[PDB]
Amino acid sequence: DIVLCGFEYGRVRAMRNELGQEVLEAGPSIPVEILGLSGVPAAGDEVTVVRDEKKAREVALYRQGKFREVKLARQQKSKLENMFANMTEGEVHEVNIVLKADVQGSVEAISDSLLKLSTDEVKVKIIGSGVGGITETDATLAAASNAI
Amino acid sequence: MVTIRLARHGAKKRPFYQVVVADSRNARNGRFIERVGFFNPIASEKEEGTRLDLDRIAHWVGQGATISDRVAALIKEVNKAA
Amino acid sequence: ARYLGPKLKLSRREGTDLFLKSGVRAIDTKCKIEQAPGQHGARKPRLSDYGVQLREKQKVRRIYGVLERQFRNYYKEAARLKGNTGENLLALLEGRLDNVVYRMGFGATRAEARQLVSHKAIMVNGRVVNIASYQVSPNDVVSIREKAKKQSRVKAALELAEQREKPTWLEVDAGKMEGTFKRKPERSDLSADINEHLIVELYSK
Amino acid sequence: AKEKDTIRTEGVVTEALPNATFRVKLDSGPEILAYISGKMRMHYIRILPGDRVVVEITPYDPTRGRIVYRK
Amino acid sequence: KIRTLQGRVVSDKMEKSIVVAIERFVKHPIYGKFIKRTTKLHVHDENNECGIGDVVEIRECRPLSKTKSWTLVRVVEKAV
Amino acid sequence: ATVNQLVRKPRARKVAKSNVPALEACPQKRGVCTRVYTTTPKKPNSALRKVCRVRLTNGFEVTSYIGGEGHNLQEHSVILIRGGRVKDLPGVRYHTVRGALDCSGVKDRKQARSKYGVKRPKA
Amino acid sequence: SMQDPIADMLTRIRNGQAANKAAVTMPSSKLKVAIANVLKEEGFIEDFKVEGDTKPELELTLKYFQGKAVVESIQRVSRPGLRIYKRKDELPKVMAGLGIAVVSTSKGVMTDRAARQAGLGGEIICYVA
Amino acid sequence: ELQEKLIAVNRVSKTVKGGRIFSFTALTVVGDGNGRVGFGYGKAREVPAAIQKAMEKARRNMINVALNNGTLQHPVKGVHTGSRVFMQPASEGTGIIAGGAMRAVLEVAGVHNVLAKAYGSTNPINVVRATIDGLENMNSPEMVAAKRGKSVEEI
RNA sequence: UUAGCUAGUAGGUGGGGUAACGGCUCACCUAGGCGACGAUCCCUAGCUGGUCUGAGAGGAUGACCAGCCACACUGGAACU
RNA sequence: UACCCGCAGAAGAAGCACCGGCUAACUCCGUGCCAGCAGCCGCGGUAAUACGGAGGGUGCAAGCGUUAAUCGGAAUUACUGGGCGUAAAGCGCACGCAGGCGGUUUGUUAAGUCAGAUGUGAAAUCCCCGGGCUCAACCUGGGAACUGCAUCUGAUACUGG
Repeated sequence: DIVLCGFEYGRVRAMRNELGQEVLEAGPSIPVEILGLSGVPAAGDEVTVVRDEKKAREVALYRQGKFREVKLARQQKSKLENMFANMTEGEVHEVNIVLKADVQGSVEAISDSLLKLSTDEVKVKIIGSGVGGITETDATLAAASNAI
Repeated sequence: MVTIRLARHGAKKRPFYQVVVADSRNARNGRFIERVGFFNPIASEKEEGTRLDLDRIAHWVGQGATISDRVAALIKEVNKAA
Repeated sequence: ARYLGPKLKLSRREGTDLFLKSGVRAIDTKCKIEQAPGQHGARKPRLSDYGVQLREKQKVRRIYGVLERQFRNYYKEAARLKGNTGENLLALLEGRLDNVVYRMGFGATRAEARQLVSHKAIMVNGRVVNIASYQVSPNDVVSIREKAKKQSRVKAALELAEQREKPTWLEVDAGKMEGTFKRKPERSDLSADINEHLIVELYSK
Repeated sequence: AKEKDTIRTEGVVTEALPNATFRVKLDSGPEILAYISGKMRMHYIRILPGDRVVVEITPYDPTRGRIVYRK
Repeated sequence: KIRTLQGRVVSDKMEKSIVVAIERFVKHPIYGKFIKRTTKLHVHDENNECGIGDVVEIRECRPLSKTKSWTLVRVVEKAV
Repeated sequence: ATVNQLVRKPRARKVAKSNVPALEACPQKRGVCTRVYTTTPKKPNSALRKVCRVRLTNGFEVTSYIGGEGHNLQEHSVILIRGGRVKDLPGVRYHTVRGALDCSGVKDRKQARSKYGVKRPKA
Repeated sequence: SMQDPIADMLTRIRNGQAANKAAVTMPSSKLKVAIANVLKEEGFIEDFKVEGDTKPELELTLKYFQGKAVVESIQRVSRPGLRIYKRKDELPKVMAGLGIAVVSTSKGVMTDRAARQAGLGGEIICYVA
Repeated sequence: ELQEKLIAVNRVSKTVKGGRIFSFTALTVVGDGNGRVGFGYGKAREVPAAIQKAMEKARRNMINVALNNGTLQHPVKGVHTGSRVFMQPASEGTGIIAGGAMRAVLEVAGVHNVLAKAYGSTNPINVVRATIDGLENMNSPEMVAAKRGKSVEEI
């Protein structure tokens, strides 16, 4: 069966339930870890299975377009919001950080708490939150701009 | 050893066999020594469908070449046809 | 895979009747036949050498209902074949089943004949052939199958056919709704204001 | 289409760079590279290194502007 | 069945061996000119009867050393 | 000229030097936006052309055009670039692929949409 | 130096012919005499003679038609700097057979046509039309 | 029955006190479809006067080529100023595969089956000049026989 | 914009060795062997049938199929 | 499963690029050296068929465009098949080793060259005429081709000894 989670799509390769390494069938009650999806989905969302994957490809790509359109939208606003070529005062000095957490649930959750410690004087911002581990383009990301 | 057998060419769902003499270890569609017949299982049978150079098959047997179950059948079938 | 839009536009652009309608009507009472489609139809094309070659190829394609890919492949085969390439191109077109069905008068148009073919109304040698581009051979017998024989389209189609010039290389029995592709048509059988060599020129450059 | 985020703010010619180029300092805040508008160049209109001038600035690049109003 | 080569002795220094050069003309694969090519062969000369400059007839045989797979058949012309 | 000469020194075809080396024989490459700015073009033209400097996944850093009217791109924007010079912009040898990755489509395009990453408008 | 006397022969013909000369003469040689033979036999010159014994001078009587030279083109093919040999089935023909190629075979010098018919190949000495 | 083909029309210009004077040039070929070809080139202030002057030139100044059943005798090379030209007698069925400038010449000439190609400058006036001369110097199985003084099989 | 390279090196005798010829190995002897027809050194690379292109000659190429080779985490080794 | 029969209704099935010249396809409105286009030339300051929208049209069509990539056109590395006075190109000049080439006659040789015979050049691929899947792609029989290499036997004009 083809499963679609958010803007991610794919066929399930295997199923894992808790300690149990393999389960053949899963009911509405007991939770089962899903595997074989294209990429790490959102921390949470509504998931719906489909009959065929081909029909679900355009839908998944459609959700990406909207999420990308709003991404560039929120990017243009924040930059234009100042309505001036620079900051009115001397808070321009900032610190950059690079974060990749193994779990998808944390990166969205703790970042909100990481924006709570932000102040007017020193501004901190997250760049390139990862789904897990570390990678070449991530270390390169910290190479261009000095960051932890 | 040396064996006489069917190397399966043709296309998907439309098998067509090339009868070949070869070292039994080589892959089925791989290196062979001599081609010696063919076998179309999908022939309309209005015309041909199975052709064997029985002279060279026997020559190779005479030198110890073995023969597939399926080629052993073809040979009995073709010997019956004429 | 088929041209589905307005048809008389095509005739109007090529400057000639392409027989894309039954022929029940003088074409000039259905469209402004001698004027191209569009805002600037009255405008004259001071037409380049490439232009005349293109339009001639389009003309033939639009007559037979063939899109570019298949038609190019038709040229390739005409070229490979022995004898004059230009003439070989027209033999190949004229041997198509949708075409032959039209020439025996089973269809009012090649479009209608093609539908007959696709919809399993045509047999070749008592065998059902339902692909339009099926190449028909000398001595073949194409027929309307029994169940399609009472279709009124076919009777009308045979009536109109009786009023067109009658093709030499086909023997048609209107009663049985069967007919025989006697031989490949010669060049001399086919219209003389087709300029194949232009099409041949277009595809060699 | 042509968006409309253009502006017409003024300023004063500062430098007399090469190929109808100037340092034009915007009365507003700073100065920009300012190049001479096609129109203006077609109608000649030399432009001394110290004139009040009108500039067309695309937010896209505030750093640059075209001289519209001759003097 | 006596396949054979003819060439001249460029070195006779070695004990019981000789170096023979076989020269031939060959059409150039691209530019058509006929070019000289040479093939030097280490050959066996038991008895060392072959002098440098000699023209000798040689044949191919089994390996006699790391580099000798040819032996002398007979001398043709000598001491030019 | 001489046969003899060619026999000593064969005809030797010149190796074509590429116009998009940063692509390294790939159809597109991905990269991060280093600077996003405007620049003026060469005689006889005049404008404020949108370009960006982009560090590619293979280390190369190049300037790339951002075609179309309007764009929402900034530093750290991850974009896709393709071959294609901008003639009145010397140095500019690549184009940005509108409507891929972080680069949005052109707003409100109706003609030539696919060259500007614009979906077909419901209608 | 004088390293190709056949090109020299071809050229003396070509130039005297171009210069509407009645005849041309050159130091002789068997190989020249063999070529002159083919030219005459195929009607590209009138006739020829060699005179002297110790320093033989060969003489070719040229041929003209409509106040035109019978010999339209005459070019060296194989040459000291690039020998050209052909097989029987590879023998060129000049002007689609209207002209000739002079070929040197194990059986002496003859035309492409002759050598072809006699199952031979050889060194392609020149073309003549 | 003579066949005539317009190969190229071009605008040149002459400068005087008052400014530029524009005129036109026309390059044409006439042929009898059976071995005779002429090319013409005319100049005039208006295009029709130029295309017409050229035909007039093309009709005289015409030459003969020794065709062979609608195809050439042997491969031929032609040359004139920038244009090196090359032609081959193809088998039957091929037709004329060639550039525009040459095709027009070969078509009106009656050369039914040929492989052609132009090298270097494709300047039409010199390309056609080079083709005509190629066909013109093209000799015939009979003349070489006459030349060589023998009517062997090669006749 | 690499001109010199080589001591098992080249050959000879004899012992050993391999399934088998062989500096394969060892001792002794001779002083050879390679190289501007490109050795040595440096860079790159699995080779072919064929594939794509070209009228051709060529140019480019070596997925899929088939033949040969080489490798099996890296370096080395032998046992059966 | 292929395939055959039956039922329902046009019913569930059309998009992409282009239209200044090269290059098939033209107008209006908007903009005004801006916003923008751009393979090459080159478009844009008030009539823009070149920008952007529209109507119209052209070319493709389950694809259409853009990018990347090889060869072609490119006779633009020219063996086939180019050049060096003034366009890129004669070393400032001479001597000269290696190398390339070498006047004319006879005999000899037979390496080059030429001829014939024999073996080999795997199959598949390419090509030709057929056969089989409704056609085509595809599959397949036979042929031709593999223009090459090698051995033997001859020919001796040309090149070499």
